[PDB]
Amino acid sequence: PGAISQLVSYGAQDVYLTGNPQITFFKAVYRRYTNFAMESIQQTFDGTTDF
Amino acid sequence: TSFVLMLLFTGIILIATNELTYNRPREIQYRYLPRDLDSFIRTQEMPSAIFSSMWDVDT
Repeated sequence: PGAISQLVSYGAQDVYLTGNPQITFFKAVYRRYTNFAMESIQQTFDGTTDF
Repeated sequence: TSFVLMLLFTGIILIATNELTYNRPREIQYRYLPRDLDSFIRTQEMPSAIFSSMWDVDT
């Protein structure tokens, strides 16, 4: 009752957009990734740190 | 209808044996993806598959 008319009253001009769907916009896709971790680690200066 | 009946015996044997002329694809071979589409998969901007639509791929 609103959106339904937009779905049902299909034309020809929209075949390029939704005919033979290639992908589902809805289904979330993510990839599982490698294991890693981060740490902020201080490195030191070799030589005086000044002007 | 004896003569046509012997003709039917001939036809039944011949047709029952002769099926092996049309069939589905026979041998399955597995090849790695072309570099472009495989690299496209393993990055972002990858929507889910639909099982169809004959995706276009680079050459």
